[PDB]
Amino acid sequence: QVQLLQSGAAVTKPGASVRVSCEASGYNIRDYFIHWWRQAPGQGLQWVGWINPKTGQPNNPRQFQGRVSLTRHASWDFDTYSFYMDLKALRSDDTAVYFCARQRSDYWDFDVWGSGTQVTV
Amino acid sequence: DIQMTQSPSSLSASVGDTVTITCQANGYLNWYQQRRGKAPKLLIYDGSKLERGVPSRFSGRRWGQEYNLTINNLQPEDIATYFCQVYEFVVPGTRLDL
Amino acid sequence: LGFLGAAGSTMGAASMTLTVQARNLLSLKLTVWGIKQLQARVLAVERYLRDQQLLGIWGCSGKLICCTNVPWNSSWSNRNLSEIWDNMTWLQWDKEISNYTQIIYGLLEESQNQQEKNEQDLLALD
Amino acid sequence: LGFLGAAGSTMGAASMTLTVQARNLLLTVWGIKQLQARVLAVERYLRDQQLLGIWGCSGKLICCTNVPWNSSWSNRNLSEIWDNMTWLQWDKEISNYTQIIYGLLEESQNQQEKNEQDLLALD
Amino acid sequence: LGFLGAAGSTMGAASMTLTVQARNLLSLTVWGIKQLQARVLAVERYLRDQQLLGIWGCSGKLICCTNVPWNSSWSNRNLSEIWDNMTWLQWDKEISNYTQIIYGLLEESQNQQEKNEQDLLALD
Amino acid sequence: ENLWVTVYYGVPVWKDAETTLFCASDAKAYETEKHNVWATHACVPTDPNPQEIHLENVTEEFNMWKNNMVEQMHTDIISLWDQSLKPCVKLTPLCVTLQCTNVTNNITDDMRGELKNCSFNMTTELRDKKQKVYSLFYRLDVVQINKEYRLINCNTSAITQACPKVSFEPIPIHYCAPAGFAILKCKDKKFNGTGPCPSVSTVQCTHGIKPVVSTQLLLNGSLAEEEVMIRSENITNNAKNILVQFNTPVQINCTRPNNNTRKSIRIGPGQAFYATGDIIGDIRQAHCNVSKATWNETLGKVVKQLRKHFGNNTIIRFANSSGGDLEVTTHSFNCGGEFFYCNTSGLFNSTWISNDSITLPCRIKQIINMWQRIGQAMYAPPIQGVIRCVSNITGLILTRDGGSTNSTTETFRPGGGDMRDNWRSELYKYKVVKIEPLGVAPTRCKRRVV
Amino acid sequence: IRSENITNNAKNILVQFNTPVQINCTRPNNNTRKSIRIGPGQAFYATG
Amino acid sequence: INEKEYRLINCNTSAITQACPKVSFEPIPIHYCAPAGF
Amino acid sequence: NPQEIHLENVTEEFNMWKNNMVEQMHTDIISLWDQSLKPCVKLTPLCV
Ligand SMILES: *[C@@H]1O[C@H](CO)[C@@H](O[C@@H]2O[C@H](CO)[C@@H](O[C@@H]3O[C@H](CO[C@H]4O[C@H](CO[C@H]5O[C@H](CO)[C@@H](O)[C@H](O)[C@@H]5O)[C@@H](O)[C@H](O[C@H]5O[C@H](CO)[C@@H](O)[C@H](O)[C@@H]5O)[C@@H]4O)[C@@H](O)[C@H](O[C@H]4O[C@H](CO)[C@@H](O)[C@H](O)[C@@H]4O)[C@@H]3O)[C@H](O)[C@H]2NC(C)=O)[C@H](O)[C@H]1NC(C)=O
Ligand SMILES: *[C@@H]1O[C@H](CO)[C@@H](O[C@@H]2O[C@H](CO)[C@@H](O[C@@H]3O[C@H](CO[C@H]4O[C@H](CO)[C@@H](O)[C@H](O)[C@@H]4O)[C@@H](O)[C@H](O[C@H]4O[C@H](CO)[C@@H](O)[C@H](O)[C@@H]4O[C@H]4O[C@H](CO)[C@@H](O)[C@H](O)[C@@H]4O)[C@@H]3O)[C@H](O)[C@H]2NC(C)=O)[C@H](O)[C@H]1NC(C)=O
Ligand SMILES: *[C@@H]1O[C@H](CO)[C@@H](O[C@@H]2O[C@H](CO)[C@@H](O[C@@H]3O[C@H](CO[C@H]4O[C@H](CO)[C@@H](O)[C@H](O)[C@@H]4O)[C@@H](O)[C@H](O[C@H]4O[C@H](CO)[C@@H](O)[C@H](O)[C@@H]4O)[C@@H]3O)[C@H](O)[C@H]2NC(C)=O)[C@H](O)[C@H]1NC(C)=O
Ligand SMILES: *[C@@H]1O[C@H](CO)[C@@H](O[C@@H]2O[C@H](CO)[C@@H](O[C@@H]3O[C@H](CO)[C@@H](O)[C@H](O)[C@@H]3O)[C@H](O)[C@H]2NC(C)=O)[C@H](O)[C@H]1NC(C)=O
Ligand SMILES: *[C@@H]1O[C@H](CO)[C@@H](O[C@@H]2O[C@H](CO)[C@@H](O[C@@H]3O[C@H](CO)[C@@H](O)[C@H](O)[C@@H]3O)[C@H](O)[C@H]2NC(C)=O)[C@H](O)[C@H]1NC(C)=O
Ligand SMILES: *[C@@H]1O[C@H](CO)[C@@H](O[C@@H]2O[C@H](CO)[C@@H](O)[C@H](O)[C@H]2NC(C)=O)[C@H](O)[C@H]1NC(C)=O
Ligand SMILES: *[C@@H]1O[C@H](CO)[C@@H](O[C@@H]2O[C@H](CO)[C@@H](O)[C@H](O)[C@H]2NC(C)=O)[C@H](O)[C@H]1NC(C)=O
Ligand SMILES: *[C@@H]1O[C@H](CO)[C@@H](O[C@@H]2O[C@H](CO)[C@@H](O)[C@H](O)[C@H]2NC(C)=O)[C@H](O)[C@H]1NC(C)=O
Ligand SMILES: *[C@@H]1O[C@H](CO)[C@@H](O[C@@H]2O[C@H](CO)[C@@H](O)[C@H](O)[C@H]2NC(C)=O)[C@H](O)[C@H]1NC(C)=O
Ligand SMILES: *[C@@H]1O[C@H](CO)[C@@H](O[C@@H]2O[C@H](CO)[C@@H](O)[C@H](O)[C@H]2NC(C)=O)[C@H](O)[C@H]1NC(C)=O
Ligand SMILES: *[C@@H]1O[C@H](CO)[C@@H](O[C@@H]2O[C@H](CO)[C@@H](O)[C@H](O)[C@H]2NC(C)=O)[C@H](O)[C@H]1NC(C)=O
Ligand SMILES: *[C@@H]1O[C@H](CO)[C@@H](O[C@@H]2O[C@H](CO)[C@@H](O)[C@H](O)[C@H]2NC(C)=O)[C@H](O)[C@H]1NC(C)=O
Ligand SMILES: *[C@@H]1O[C@H](CO)[C@@H](O[C@@H]2O[C@H](CO)[C@@H](O)[C@H](O)[C@H]2NC(C)=O)[C@H](O)[C@H]1NC(C)=O
Ligand SMILES: *[C@@H]1O[C@H](CO)[C@@H](O[C@@H]2O[C@H](CO)[C@@H](O)[C@H](O)[C@H]2NC(C)=O)[C@H](O)[C@H]1NC(C)=O
Ligand SMILES: *[C@@H]1O[C@H](CO)[C@@H](O[C@@H]2O[C@H](CO)[C@@H](O)[C@H](O)[C@H]2NC(C)=O)[C@H](O)[C@H]1NC(C)=O
Ligand SMILES: *[C@@H]1O[C@H](CO)[C@@H](O)[C@H](O)[C@H]1NC(C)=O
Ligand SMILES: *[C@@H]1O[C@H](CO)[C@@H](O)[C@H](O)[C@H]1NC(C)=O
Ligand SMILES: *[C@@H]1O[C@H](CO)[C@@H](O)[C@H](O)[C@H]1NC(C)=O
Ligand SMILES: *[C@@H]1O[C@H](CO)[C@@H](O)[C@H](O)[C@H]1NC(C)=O
Repeated sequence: QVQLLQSGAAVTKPGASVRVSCEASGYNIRDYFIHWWRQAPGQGLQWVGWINPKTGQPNNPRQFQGRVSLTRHASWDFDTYSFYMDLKALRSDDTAVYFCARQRSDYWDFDVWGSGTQVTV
Repeated sequence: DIQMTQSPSSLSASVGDTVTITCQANGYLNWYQQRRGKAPKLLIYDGSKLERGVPSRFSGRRWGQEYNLTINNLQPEDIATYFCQVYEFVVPGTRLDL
Repeated sequence: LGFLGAAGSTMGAASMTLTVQARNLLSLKLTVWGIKQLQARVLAVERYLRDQQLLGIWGCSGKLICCTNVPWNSSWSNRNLSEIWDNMTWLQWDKEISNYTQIIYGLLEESQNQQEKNEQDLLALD
Repeated sequence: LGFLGAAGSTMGAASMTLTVQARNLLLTVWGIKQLQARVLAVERYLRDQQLLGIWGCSGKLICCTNVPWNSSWSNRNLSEIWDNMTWLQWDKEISNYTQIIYGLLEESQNQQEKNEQDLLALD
Repeated sequence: LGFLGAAGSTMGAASMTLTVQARNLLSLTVWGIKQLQARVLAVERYLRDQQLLGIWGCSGKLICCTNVPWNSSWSNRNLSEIWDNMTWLQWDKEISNYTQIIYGLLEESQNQQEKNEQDLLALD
Repeated sequence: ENLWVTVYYGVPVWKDAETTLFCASDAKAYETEKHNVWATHACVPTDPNPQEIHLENVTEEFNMWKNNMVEQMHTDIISLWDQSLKPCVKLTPLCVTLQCTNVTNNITDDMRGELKNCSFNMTTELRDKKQKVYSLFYRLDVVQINKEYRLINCNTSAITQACPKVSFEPIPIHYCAPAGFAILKCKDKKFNGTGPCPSVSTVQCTHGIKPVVSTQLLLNGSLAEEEVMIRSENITNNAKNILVQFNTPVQINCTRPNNNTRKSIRIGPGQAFYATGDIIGDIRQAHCNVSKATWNETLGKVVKQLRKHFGNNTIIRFANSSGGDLEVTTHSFNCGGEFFYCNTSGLFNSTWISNDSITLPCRIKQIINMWQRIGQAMYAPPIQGVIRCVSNITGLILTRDGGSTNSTTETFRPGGGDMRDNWRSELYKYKVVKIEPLGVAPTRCKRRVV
Repeated sequence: IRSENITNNAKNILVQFNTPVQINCTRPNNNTRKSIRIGPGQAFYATG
Repeated sequence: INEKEYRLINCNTSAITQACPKVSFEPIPIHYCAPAGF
Repeated sequence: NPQEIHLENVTEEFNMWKNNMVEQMHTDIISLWDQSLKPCVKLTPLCV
């Protein structure tokens, strides 16, 4: 099953750290970038970042610097992976759907996404 | 750099209408669609070819920075928001109505 | 002259270097470097030998220049032959006739060499 | 016009296909076997060409040696052979004598021909 | 009659065996590995000689006449003094420091030029 | 009168093609000692005259990041590494739990807890006996089991180590085309990684290239010929690594100031195991030095080049890495036969606007997982004595932060640690083609009638 | 019907059908599997 | 083992393996030949 | 029955101990010795 697993919705009081996650699926994870996206309700989708799972290496916009990080993990037999997004400073405008995506190509085709989750503050 | 714009707003078109939406951007363009409560879906990629499993009704065109997307014979199950995308920037969604 | 110096020459002028070009066409132990060298040596032989086979078919064996009598449809080129000899490199020429080479090879084999053998058989009757 | 189509015709008629027949002559376990196969093909090809070069018949599908043969090897009219036997059938008859023939080709005509050619060239 | 019997005779007499000597020029255990190396090497060397003959136009012959004069300094014997009394091996030793020169001469002084002349003849 | 097509041979023809590259090393000079990890026990010696010629009137297309010579290097180097790895002792006896303490010897106080002294009852030359032995370890190579510790990789594929005699010093390697194929090189000093090159030459073999391994900055590569170069497969794709090539060397000095000592034990017959000896003297951190001025001025030179791809007077900034696996979080290299990691973030603490030395802390881990691979692990042997290293920094592997607005205030970080792009910095200059001597053209002649 | 020699009872008789004969086969149990670690880095599997 | 316990003489040297019982060590003549062209 | 050929009027140097035929045998034999033993079971339990 090529589809990504997606963690459930959650709510916290403002200023809280928060974590969300996704999981590996039958495609070889090592060969593709993981991307995160977020969307405010009533608004167009916003890119959050990407991580190269082979190196554990995140890339984020200046806007989110020092607020978020991306991490990844894998089964000791390497048939699974986990991905996480951490935010250390919730604010009411951080309420958004959040989700994972796969960079299929160098044209950034995204033919798969996690269902996403709803983070609220 | 990124020059993206879009003009579709929303459309009221009737069922069975072939319809189109357009946008313009520097570089490669991918087209997507989304429905509330659901993940977005790829329709067109690399400025051209349809994503696999996209209905034959879907099509599009590229010239210069111009990009076109169309749906032949539009149907109510096809109502969705739509997008134009470049590696990071995304035009705000536009949508079908009827 | 160095190998491939002829690439700047006109096609007619390149003929002077054909011998030079031909000079290098041919030339645990389980350590991977040795394995790689072995494969390379075999491949080079295969390709070299293959060309020689074709020349023997064409009757042009033993020559860098040969003179077939086979006619060609003029449409294959847009230029007078003297124009061809001095207005292009052979690389350019290859592109000009890139889709006819299979045709040519079959013709060389049968239109002239198979037929000439038949003509020599007629002489062999005496 | 298929490969080996000459098997359906007399050996005299088989001459028409000789140009066809020559056309195709040229760390997993399979990779090892592949290598051996490639080498084998080269060896057989070269060995045959070597003989033709000795015989002076190189570069020709058909050649004309000056060596006479002892008719006892096959006492038939040439038309009685070429219009009847497949090349293979005739081959079976002449298979045994072939080493005789090869030695004759090498010396009775070609080694001495080359000597005579030089002698001619002296003048 | 035996292979390399010519080592016992003069260069002129050696001509008689040239065909003979030509006959055998071409014909996971480690021995199999070594065998493949031998097979490849033999082919490679055989072809190198053939390549030179093809350039020289000497292909298909054990004897090939050429148009190349040689500088007399390379040897100092009456022609009969070599052919009628020298083992070919001895002759190799005398010629051995000039062979590179000779090969270059063969390639172009006559063969590259002759091929051009052949085209010029066929031109008319 | 009508022309007839006829045969020619030895005509130059080029086709893009790929074949396996020849091994080569200069005069097999490695043969004087045994033995180099990549030269192995044998390679082909280089030609005494690796001649090249400029082609008259020729230009040629090149495609950096498309050439598969690089890919061959990727798997050839890996294969070589394993080839020397395979004939060695497994360390799986060392998965037994170890007791430890934070032993010191006049330790500086910024080194505290970086070393541990630990022990176990091992194995002995006879199955019926055990003995207690201890050795120093870097904290990085252990994890508390739940103080008691286990080697960090015991929940991963087995650790091995033997054959310390092999040299990990790089030796240049040259590659040569198979007969009937040829190496072409771009002669333009300013060439873009892709597209046609206005001047070309061809050569019997490539210039030698050392098997350098580093993860943030290129070391000991070729200098840019005239000016600092910046290249990307597509600059607007920020998933792509940004090549930076210096046109001058930058000296760097690196040391491991501690005197190092070594001991060995026998796990069983034939099973020697190297282990760290107790270290004599004051304990001090590994470090390196680079000039302040040189780093600054050459960084500004990079910026001047960088501006060529952006609107005038754009703001430019450098930054500390965004984190990830240690191999890219810090700069890493091997020197002296021992691995090093360092905090390079101080080098990136700058911003740029329109219009005498630095020292860096370092770390050592002896358990290594090569490249991105997780199927193998190895223990570096201890290196006796103080380590001294000197090298020239020749470039950077950089990445660019995504997003932002109005095409301004671009920022950068170290990244790109996949080894393939170290090799690309040297191989972008070359392509290989297939020679096809055969060809035809019309003639006024006909074969003679016979 | 083929054999090396039909009268030889040391030899197998081949039978080649000139038509297919369908067969369906199943393992009706719903199975699960457990990962096991034995050697370091050495997965092992066992039936759940 | 000490100055009695015993151990194989090579336990302080590289490990011992057993020859397989099924293959003879008897000499057999071996012949060699030239590669072609030699 | 290989065919020995006695040369007429020939002599040649045979410089013993410069021949590497011997050296090849030296390592050919050793290599075979290893190949025969590589399949064989290890005795390391006997260090008890
Ligand atoms: C990095 O990533 C970017 C992001 O995508 C990627 O994008 C390319 O960017 C480069 C340079 O910026 C482009 O190269 C040029 O693109 C021009 C636009 O191409 C299109 O327009 C064609 C018609 O153009 C004429 O008319 C228009 C106005 O109507 C006018 O703007 C133009 O200037 C021009 O006058 C059109 O034919 C073409 O589509 C055809 O061709 C493609 C095949 O390439 C095929 O798929 C289509 O179906 C169709 O048949 C297209 O829509 C173009 O004008 C320009 O042409 C000139 O320059 C080149 C050399 O620079 C000459 O060879 C040529 O004769 C002209 O002089 C040139 O091709 C490139 O096209 C972008 N990519 C795409 C997909 O469009 C970069 O490639 C990436 N770079 C790297 C290094 O990785
Ligand atoms: C960037 O590129 C530069 C330039 O190529 C490169 O610099 C050189 O790096 C190497 C590796 O770090 C350095 O090589 C070491 O140098 C020391 C000193 O050598 C000099 O002095 C000796 C006498 O001491 C002279 O004989 C010699 O010619 C030199 O002038 C050597 O001591 C090192 O060799 C030891 O290790 C070898 C195995 O790798 C052994 O074969 C050898 O016998 C030596 O071992 C001995 O000492 C050990 C303890 O110190 C001991 O444990 C052993 O048992 C044994 O007794 C080695 O060659 C070289 O000097 C650097 N050059 C300069 C200018 O500094 C960088 O390496 C490079 N960076 C990258 C990432 O590749
Ligand atoms: C790239 O560069 C950046 C900045 O230069 C680095 O980010 C900083 O890294 C340091 C060390 O990794 C961080 O500091 C450490 O934080 C730990 C916890 O801090 C939180 O909790 C404390 C109270 O416990 C609050 O005061 C503080 O605000 C935090 O909320 C501390 O536990 C650490 O202290 C311990 O270790 C230090 C030595 O390192 C000892 O001196 C102490 O006595 C104590 O034992 C320490 O302070 C710092 O917070 C990071 N910055 C940010 C913004 O997160 C990156 O690490 C670097 N990149 C990489 C890959 O390393
Ligand atoms: C090999 O096993 C080790 C543990 O023995 C694994 O490393 C540990 O992995 C977890 C998950 O990434 C880390 O957990 C984190 O720990 C901190 C502190 O306890 C806690 O704050 C976090 O919430 C989280 O649980 C743990 O720190 C890390 N240990 C170390 C030494 O880094 C490793 O993943 C294992 N490898 C395999 C292939 O499973
Ligand atoms: C990198 O260069 C730095 C200097 O830029 C070197 O640091 C210097 O190292 C020496 C040796 O550790 C220190 O010297 C000692 O200082 C004390 C007090 O001054 C004195 O008591 C000792 O006799 C001795 O001189 C020196 O202070 C230190 N400098 C600073 C700024 O800390 C370092 O050695 C260099 N590394 C390389 C590999 O050369
Ligand atoms: C995108 O498709 C639209 C139709 O959906 C095209 O619209 C025509 O565009 C041209 C140029 O602006 C006008 O001359 C026509 O009058 C437009 N038609 C209508 C219905 O308004 C447009 O040409 C398409 N673009 C591409 C590149 O093919
Ligand atoms: C030994 O070598 C000499 C010359 O090196 C050969 O001498 C010839 O012998 C024959 C018959 O005995 C005479 O007909 C010739 O006049 C001799 N001289 C020559 C040819 O120069 C002799 O044949 C060689 N022996 C063998 C067995 O080959
Ligand atoms: C060395 O072996 C001794 C036993 O000979 C181990 O000591 C026992 O260790 C376990 C685990 O800590 C305790 O349950 C026992 O009570 C200890 N015995 C005594 C006598 O204290 C020790 O663990 C061994 N060390 C190594 C590294 O395995
Ligand atoms: C460090 O870099 C410098 C400059 O690139 C190197 O010095 C050059 O060395 C080469 C070969 O020895 C000379 O041909 C150059 O002329 C030198 N440069 C100058 C400016 O004169 C130096 O060799 C490099 N370090 C090492 C260890 O190779
Ligand atoms: C690295 O360290 C070495 C020595 O610790 C430095 O080499 C000296 O450099 C100075 C400055 O040019 C010279 O005057 C000395 O003669 C050099 N020493 C020797 C023994 O040759 C080197 O400059 C340092 N590099 C950096 C970038 O700091
Ligand atoms: C590591 O710990 C061991 C014991 O746990 C220390 O071993 C002692 O070492 C000193 C000096 O080498 C000797 O005088 C003692 O006799 C040793 N004790 C035993 C029981 O063997 C060792 O010194 C420690 N090493 C470090 C660097 O702290
Ligand atoms: C790597 O470098 C960065 C700075 O370039 C270090 O960040 C420092 O963190 C320490 C401890 O939290 C503070 O004392 C410093 O003030 C920070 N630097 C600055 C400029 O503010 C980081 O800790 C370094 N990592 C290591 C392991 O040394
Ligand atoms: C590391 O330190 C040790 C000892 O602290 C040094 O060993 C000395 O070596 C010299 C010459 O080989 C001897 O004359 C001394 O007697 C040794 N010292 C002792 C205490 O025995 C060693 O040389 C140092 N490492 C380096 C690279 O210099
Ligand atoms: C094996 O089982 C399958 C299904 O269990 C049988 O497939 C049926 O085939 C017929 C003939 O086309 C269809 O009409 C049925 O609808 C199929 N069944 C199903 C459930 O799809 C098949 O015939 C069986 N074969 C044998 C030899 O028993
Ligand atoms: C094989 O076929 C048989 C019947 O043809 C299947 O058995 C039936 O099983 C169902 C439920 O298990 C019962 O309700 C029926 O009464 C059974 N049929 C008979 C004739 O007893 C069986 O499931 C098939 N198995 C497979 C693997 O195809
Ligand atoms: C081809 O001949 C035409 C005249 O027939 C002439 O105009 C042109 O220059 C010629 N080209 C060559 C290469 O001579
Ligand atoms: C088959 O043989 C007969 C005579 O033997 C002849 O009539 C016929 O042409 C042959 N067929 C072919 C295909 O050669
Ligand atoms: C060959 O001659 C024999 C009689 O000697 C005869 O039977 C056969 O028909 C002849 N073949 C030819 C083609 O005439
Ligand atoms: C060759 O000349 C030498 C003197 O140089 C002489 O002794 C011998 O008779 C000469 N041979 C010929 C055939 O004249």
